This record gives sequence, structure tokens and C-alpha cells, in this order.
Amino acid sequence: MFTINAEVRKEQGKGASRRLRAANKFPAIIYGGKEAPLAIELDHDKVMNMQAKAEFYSEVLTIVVDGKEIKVKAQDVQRHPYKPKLQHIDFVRA
Amino acid sequence: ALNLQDKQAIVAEVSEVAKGALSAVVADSRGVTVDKMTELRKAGREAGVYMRVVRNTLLRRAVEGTPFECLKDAFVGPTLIAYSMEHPGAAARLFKEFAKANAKFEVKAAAFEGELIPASQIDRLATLPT
Amino acid sequence: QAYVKLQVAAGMANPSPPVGPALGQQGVNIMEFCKAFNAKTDSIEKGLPIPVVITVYADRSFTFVTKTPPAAVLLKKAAGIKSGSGKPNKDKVGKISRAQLQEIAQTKAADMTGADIEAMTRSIEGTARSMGLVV
Amino acid sequence: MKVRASVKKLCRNCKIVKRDGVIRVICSAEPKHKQRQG
Amino acid sequence: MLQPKRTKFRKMHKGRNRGLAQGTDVSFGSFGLKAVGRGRLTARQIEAARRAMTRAVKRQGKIWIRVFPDKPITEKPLAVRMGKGKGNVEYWVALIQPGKVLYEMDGVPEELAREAFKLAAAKLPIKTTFVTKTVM
RNA sequence: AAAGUCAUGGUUAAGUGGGAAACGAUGUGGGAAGGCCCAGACAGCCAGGAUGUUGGCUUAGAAGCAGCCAUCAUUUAAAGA
Ligand SMILES: [Mg+2]
Ligand SMILES: [Mg+2]
Ligand SMILES: [Mg+2]
Ligand SMILES: [Mg+2]
Ligand SMILES: [Mg+2]
Ligand SMILES: [Mg+2]
Ligand SMILES: [Mg+2]
Ligand SMILES: [Zn+2]
Repeated sequence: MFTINAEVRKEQGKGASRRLRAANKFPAIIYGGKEAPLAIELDHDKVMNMQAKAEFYSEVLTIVVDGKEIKVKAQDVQRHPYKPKLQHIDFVRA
Repeated sequence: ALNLQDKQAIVAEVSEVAKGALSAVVADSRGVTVDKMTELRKAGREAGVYMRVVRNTLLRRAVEGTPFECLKDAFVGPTLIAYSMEHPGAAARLFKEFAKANAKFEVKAAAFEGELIPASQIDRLATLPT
Repeated sequence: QAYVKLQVAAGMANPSPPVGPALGQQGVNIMEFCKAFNAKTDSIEKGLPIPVVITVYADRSFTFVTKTPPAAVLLKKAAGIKSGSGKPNKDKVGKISRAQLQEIAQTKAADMTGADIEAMTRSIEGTARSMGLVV
Repeated sequence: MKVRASVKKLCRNCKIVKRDGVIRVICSAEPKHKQRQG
Repeated sequence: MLQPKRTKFRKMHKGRNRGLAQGTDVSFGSFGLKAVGRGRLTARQIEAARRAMTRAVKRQGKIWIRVFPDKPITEKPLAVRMGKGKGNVEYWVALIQPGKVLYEMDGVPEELAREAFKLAAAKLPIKTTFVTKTVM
């Protein structure tokens, strides 16, 4: 059972996303169901060890944000073009 | 190899130790292939592939199972003397094959303690009950 | 003490063109290299290569313990082949059947090294497969 | 001696050493594997 | 040497080579040779790096070449002045951006494909890195 | 040659700073897992590297070592035709 921490993004856009990935982070979003989309930001080195498992893209993950277990699945991922890093992850609510 | 499968290789000592009563010892200053074959080619004409010629005489491995079973062996952790637990026997006839191979091209690393199964002395009691 | 095995089959007694200087190194005269080679060679069936152990005692004498011929020649009578394996995977020579090895497995269970005949059975499987002749 | 911009362990008994600011490959089994970076 | 069988036009402008690459995932095989550098690969460079990885795996496996040279390059000869036309087509290139998987392979152990994409990276003028197939 | 031999916390030992690439290298600082261990590791020292076996040919003799092939398998601590 993967558990991932997350804070809610204050600022959004092109320059703010560049400014997170410098500081060992990357933005994500959770979308699905009756509830609005939730734009969160993740820690880069914690997820990059989890993502190297083939069990990551098949199980129902749990993101903890503002004290709330949200059970989502990995829908899409943007990888860096030549560095082994992560740019952005989509999550669809389970 | 990781420690959990080593933790059944402490269990693998026990049931060999539990069944075995008589044990003879050796060391290797000049460990030859054939100097261990002298006791195993001799073993096949008597019994099976039951026996281990491997060593467990390390400062935690045969030390922990010693208050468990056969408590005299908690002193021979160091000083380079190993264990080979033959499963049957009661003062059997399988002693000097590690020891007579010392005279035949080996330079005496063992000093042949004898394991004291009737709690005997260090002298070889070559009487063998037929 | 140099107990290595070097001769050809029975038809060449005192075999100076096959042996040469090989067993002729020591101070032992050749009259017990040729005629005391016949204590096992003419003692059985001729023509087949018996290896013989020479350990040179200090009194110019020797004794030995006999054994079976190699995995070529006792299997060569069970093959009949003359050239061994001429490029097997690019064109085949033949094969060795498994069940024919039983007669030799009950033959060589006297001196050949070990007590488990069944463990010697898969020993002559892959050894027969080693000869270009897939068992 | 070999003098090369690329020096390497060529066999199993080659040791890479740095003496006075130069990477050298000194060997003990083979005299042909001795090297000096240049 | 790879080359188009036909072109609509014989010549082309020079252009620029900015941007990131598109064929970034390993699509077909299991392992890749991704481009970290920028530049252009001529057809003699693409094909010398193919003979070096084909020989290294001993005709056992399957190789993909993800890039094709289709930009013709002109040159003017020696002792020719600057006007009087555009030069004659001399060779063919492929324009490479950072993030381009160049070659692919499967059907080999991963340790054999480390060492064949090393003997073939030697013949290329851009800096490369070894990638594998990812799940999503 | 006018104005900080300024404070604080780091890095560099190359006069790098104060010219140059593919490539090479136990140079040195930092970081999350990387990755083997008190069922004694890692490095040295006490030691084998057997057995069938020399696996057979074409060759100059072909035996692990000229190349060509199978490269299994026993006595099984382990020893790879
Ligand atoms: Mg901007
Ligand atoms: Mg000097
Ligand atoms: Mg343009
Ligand atoms: Mg483009
Ligand atoms: Mg002044
Ligand atoms: Mg100061
Ligand atoms: Mg060590
Ligand atoms: Zn060397």
C-alpha cells in the first residue's frame, strides 16, 4: 500500500512550476467524480522511488493532503526528456 | 546471501545436531579437495548424502544453538575447528579418517579434540564396539 | 609419484613409437615396463586400452590398482564410430541412446569413482551429448 | 611506457595511481600495461 | 547509408535546430539509446553505429533505427567563388534534439545491450544515455 | 590607482581563477534511497583448482589453452571439458 504526502498548491502556471522542480518537487492534479479538480504538489525523490515499481501503476494509491486519505490511481505521467526525473502526474479518483 | 535464509541455516544445524550423537573434528592448514573426499567417498559405502562436511564454527552461528543443544561446543567458536554431524551412531567407528589424513600430507592444524561424547579425555580410544 | 597413464591399446607391446621417452624417464629398466604391462593386458580381452598405474618405489618395482577404459573407447564399441565428431551442429554425425548406457552402468560399478550408479547415469548422458551425439 | 589521453586498467592486475599530478597505470604482471596520461 | 528514394525537391534551406524531441519513449524494443545532445547525424554516422551494435550482439536480437536522414546538404567545391547558384548536394542528415531515442533493442540480456550501445555511441558526435522501457 | 586587507556561512589547492573538445581518472564537498553485514562482513594470512578425463578429430603432438563444438556430469563444502 503506497502512501504519498502532498500539499495544496498556492500558485499555478508556467513560472511557478519551473520554480518547484528546482526545489526537488513537481506539481500534480487529482480529478474525477462529482468533486472539483485538486491541484497538489509532490516531493520528487519520494515518488521517484515509488514509481520505479510496476506495482505503482496498478494499485489504488492513497494521497494524504490536509489530513484526508484520498484513494486515486495514476492516469498519466510526464517524464523529463532526458533526465530520469518527473515533470507532472495526473491522478483519477478511484 | 541475506540473513533470513541464513536463519534457517541455523535451523539446518539443529536437526543435524539433534539426531547426531558422535562427532569427529578437523581443521585445514592445507585443505585439499581429496582430504575431504577421504571421509565422503568412505561415507557412500556406509550411508547416504545425509552428511555435511561444511563449517559452522563461526562466532555467532554455532554459538547460539549451543545452549539449545550439546552445550560443550560454546568454546570452539574460534580456534578453527568445525563440525560434521553424522545422524546415526552410538560410539561408532568413524573417527580417525579426518585424523589419519593429517599424517598423509597435511601439516596439523586440528589437534583432534574428539568432542567427548562419553565425556572422555583427549587420548584416542581406538576400541570400537562391534 | 608421477602415476600418470600413457600408452595405446594392446597390439603395441613395448611401444616405443607410441610412448617414446614418456615412461622411459626413470632408472627402471624397460623389461618390467613391457612384460609387467601384460599382467592386465593379456589377462583379459585384447585390443582395448587399459590405463595402468606406475608409482616408482625406491626398490625399482611397482604395483597398481586397475580400472575401466575411458569414456571414448568403451563407448566406441557402443558407437562404432571412427572419426569422433566432425562439425556436429552444422551437419550431424549420429546420436547416443540413453537406454544402451545401462549395460555399461552395471559394468563400471566396480572401481569407477563413486557409489551411486544412478548419479553416474546422468554423468554419461551429457558426456555422450558432449561427443557431438545428442543424447 | 604508453602515453595516452585515455588510460585504463587493461587486465586484472593493473592499478591506477596518481603520482605528482599524473594519472598512471602501474602493473605487476605485464610490463606492457604500464601507462602515463598524456 | 540511408537516403530517401524520392524527394519532392532536390534542395532545402538551412533552418535551425531548436526545440525538444518527439520520439522520447522506448516504443518497440526493451532498451534505448536516447540523445542528450543536439546536432545532426549524417548517414555514414548512423550506419557505422549500426554495424558496431549488430556485430556486438552476434546476429541474435532485433534492432530498431528510430531516426532517418532526409535533409540534403550542399557544398561548394575547392577554388569556387561565392555567387553563381547554390551548391551541389553532397550527403544527407537527420536533425537530432535532446530527448530523441535513436536506436532500440530487445531479445538480449540487459548487460549485453549496455556494452553494444557503448561501442556504437563511440561513432556518434552527440552525447547519449542508456534508457529502458517504462510502465506508463 | 579614488573607495571594504568588510561581516557571516560554504567550496577550490589547480596560481584553477587568468584560453580549448571527444574522451580518461580511488581529486574533493553535498544529497534521498541506493547496497552487503554481531547467524562476524570487507581486505590480508592458513589452502585446494580434483574425479571420469587425455571429451573425442584434422592435425605436426591436439590433452581446457591452435581453431572447431558439446560445454553436460558425478565424488558433491567447492573445482568452470
Ligand atoms: Mg517566462
Ligand atoms: Mg618527477
Ligand atoms: Mg528557421
Ligand atoms: Mg523539430
Ligand atoms: Mg587607495
Ligand atoms: Mg576578511
Ligand atoms: Mg576480504
Ligand atoms: Zn596488467
